[PDB]
Amino acid sequence: VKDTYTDRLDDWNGIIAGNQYYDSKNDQMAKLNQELEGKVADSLSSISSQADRIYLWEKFSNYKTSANLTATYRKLEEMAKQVTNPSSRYYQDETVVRTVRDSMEWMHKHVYNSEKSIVGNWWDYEIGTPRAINNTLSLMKEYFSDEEIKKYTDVIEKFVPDPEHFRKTTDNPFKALGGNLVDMGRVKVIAGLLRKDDQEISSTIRSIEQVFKLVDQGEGFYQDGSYIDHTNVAYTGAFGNVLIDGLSQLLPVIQKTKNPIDKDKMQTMYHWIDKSFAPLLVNGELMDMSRGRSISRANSEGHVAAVEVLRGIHRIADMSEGETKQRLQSLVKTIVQSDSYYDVFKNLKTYKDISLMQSLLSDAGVASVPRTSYLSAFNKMDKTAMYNAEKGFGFGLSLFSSRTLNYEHMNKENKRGWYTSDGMFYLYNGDLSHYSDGYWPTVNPYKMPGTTETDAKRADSDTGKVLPSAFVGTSKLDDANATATMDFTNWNQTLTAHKSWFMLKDKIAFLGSNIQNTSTDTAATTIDQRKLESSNPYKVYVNDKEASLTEQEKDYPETQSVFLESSDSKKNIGYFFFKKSSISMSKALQKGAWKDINEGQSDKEVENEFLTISQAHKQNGDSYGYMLIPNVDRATFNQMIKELESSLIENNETLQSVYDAKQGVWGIVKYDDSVSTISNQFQVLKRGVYTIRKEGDEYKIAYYNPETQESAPDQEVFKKL
Ligand SMILES: CC(=O)N[C@@H]1[C@@H](O[C@@H]2O[C@H](C(=O)O)[C@@H](O[C@@H]3O[C@H](CO)[C@@H](O)[C@H](O[C@@H]4O[C@H](C(=O)O)[C@@H](O[C@@H]5O[C@H](CO)[C@@H](O)[C@H](O[C@@H]6O[C@H](C(=O)O)[C@H](O)[C@H](O)[C@H]6O)[C@H]5NC(C)=O)[C@H](O)[C@H]4O)[C@H]3NC(C)=O)[C@H](O)[C@H]2O)[C@H](O)[C@@H](CO)O[C@H]1O
Repeated sequence: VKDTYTDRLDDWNGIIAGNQYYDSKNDQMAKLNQELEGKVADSLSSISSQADRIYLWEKFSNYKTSANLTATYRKLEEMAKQVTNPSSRYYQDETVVRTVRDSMEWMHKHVYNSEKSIVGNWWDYEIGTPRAINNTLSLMKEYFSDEEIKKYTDVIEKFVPDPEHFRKTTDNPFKALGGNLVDMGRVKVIAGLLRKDDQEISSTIRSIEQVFKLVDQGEGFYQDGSYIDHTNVAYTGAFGNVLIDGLSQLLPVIQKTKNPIDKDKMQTMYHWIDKSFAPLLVNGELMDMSRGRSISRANSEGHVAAVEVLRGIHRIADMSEGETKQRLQSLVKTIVQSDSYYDVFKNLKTYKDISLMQSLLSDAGVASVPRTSYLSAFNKMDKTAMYNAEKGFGFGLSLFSSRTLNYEHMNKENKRGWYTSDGMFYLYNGDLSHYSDGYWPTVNPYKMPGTTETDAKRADSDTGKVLPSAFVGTSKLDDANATATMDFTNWNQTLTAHKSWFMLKDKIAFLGSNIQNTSTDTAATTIDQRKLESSNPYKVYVNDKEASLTEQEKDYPETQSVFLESSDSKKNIGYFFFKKSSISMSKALQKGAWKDINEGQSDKEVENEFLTISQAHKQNGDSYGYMLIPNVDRATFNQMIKELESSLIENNETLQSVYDAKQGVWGIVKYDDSVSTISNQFQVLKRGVYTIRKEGDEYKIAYYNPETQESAPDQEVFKKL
């Protein structure tokens, strides 16, 4: 017979497989089931047989590569899903049942058991493999005896005995937090259920509860929405995904155990969704600046990664109720519906998830209204996300400081993300596929957009660094206006620049001063490197005069503006140079392979066309200043830049400021404590970042000191003249 433990595992199966929700007449479900049918068949026809072999599958033979461990167990899990799916051609198949039971025994005797030691990555020994095993056993529990289950999970207890720590069999174990902490639950809570071990369950759950705390230091979610992981990396979009994705699968089960989690304790979850996740999603795309090294993975481009968060959010809404359930549903609905590029079902991998998404999209009772404008200053992870609902464009500012790592290159992934945080900017417009379709393996890693750098060669073997300066941060006035700055110094301290950004509702001014180079390499700022669509060509205008770009760089001296004109106004990009400047442009096909940036990816060649614009800085004390104006047609652009003829208030080594006359808003960055009189109306007195709005004879002030990470009383930083 059985019990409440199996009852929980039954619940878990419906969440992880959802065989009980399958419907052959359901288009989406049938498609996933067909995908699983093909996998099992491939696995079944390639599995080695006769006289105990040296590998189950030739592709994952080398048992010294921990990867081959969980990839092998995942193949049995797939078999477990189909074998328990009444609509599968493998339903209760004697061969498939024996193959799983045999493969478990073989692997246990020769590759993964209690007498072994972590060989390769610990993750596979404590997370990857134990999960695949728990799932396989949970699904086929009616084919395995309890003795066999215990026997097969003992090794999991060996490698992961402590619900609070990972790598417990090593010399350098670590306290499980965030995503890892959630993975700890999918490992020990399930194993606990399978082993009918209450202690394991309660302790692991008690341990999981730690995930609900907001932090003000270290890894985790901060009150400002930032999410830090791997000590000091902005990671909402990769580890955050795993956290929400995994937690949402677990909660329903945990909540039905002897130790359910208090409602109040789970409160923060909605804080993550609203403050941390939502702002990073633009037209179904999860901003790459928050995905760490995941960006180097071919099967995880922006829209795909976003579904990871969305399915988690949807699962949460589903266990919620009333308003909370309602608004979360609308949130998922509208995001999914705004995505005209990626089919959300391509990354919904269980029948329950597919089913939930179908009823949501078809339920007219659930409002799907375009999201309104917002600007999130994630100062605790040095990132800034901006979105204009009226004009429909998104903007992401990627930086780092003494508090954060610039880029993550680990496990051979993201070998060339060197400059992706050196003041790199992201523009999300009509082209929802911009940062997809092989953008990453084809983008020139030496000219990330918005970054100022020398052309020195870089080594793939390099790893991240924190920034010398702490003067990096964003002062947000409201949902449409904010100012940011970065006291920049390049990787080898040969170049510096005071880089500042002024987000003014429907445009962003880029200012750079104090540019210095002590090296022999050339210094230049990449104004942009935009990925083109062969289907939607741009007509390039320089100073409102058609220009023909070539692979070979062309120089445009005395350039006052550049305009990228598409047939779709929502894909237009204009650049107004406050002062006539010398720039270079070129359009060229850029080839590459994912393997180039991620050892474990395919070496198949990829290619994309890119339009590159940059400004060389040949002298010390150089600078740049331009306004980025997207989503307006040519005639409107040409008109807008005439009005903007005097928006630049200043741009030197101590003061940088842009003024929006239409809005009555000022963006200001001060590098010293001198008294700065602005537009003869007011005086700003402290080193820091400001965003001020004049409303009549009144002034709205948004002041931020990025070093101390504090604001300050109005009279300390601002003086009305
Ligand atoms: C050098 C060193 O050791 N430094 C240490 C540092 O160690 C590093 O730690 C991290 C870390 O995780 O913290 C390690 O990072 C991870 O490495 C693995 C291995 O390469 C990556 O794969 C992983 O990226 C994630 O990988 C998953 C995976 O492939 O398993 C992705 O998985 C999918 O996620 C789904 C969401 O729930 C899940 O459902 C799915 O499984 C199926 O689910 C079904 C269902 O329920 O829906 C179903 O039914 C099924 O039965 C079930 O199989 C799961 N599987 C698949 C195949 O897709 C995940 O989406 C992806 O993001 C990577 N993590 C990240 C975030 O990138 C790193 O390798 C270690 O070296 C320590 O962490 C650090 C401590 O602070 O100290 C350093 O010194």
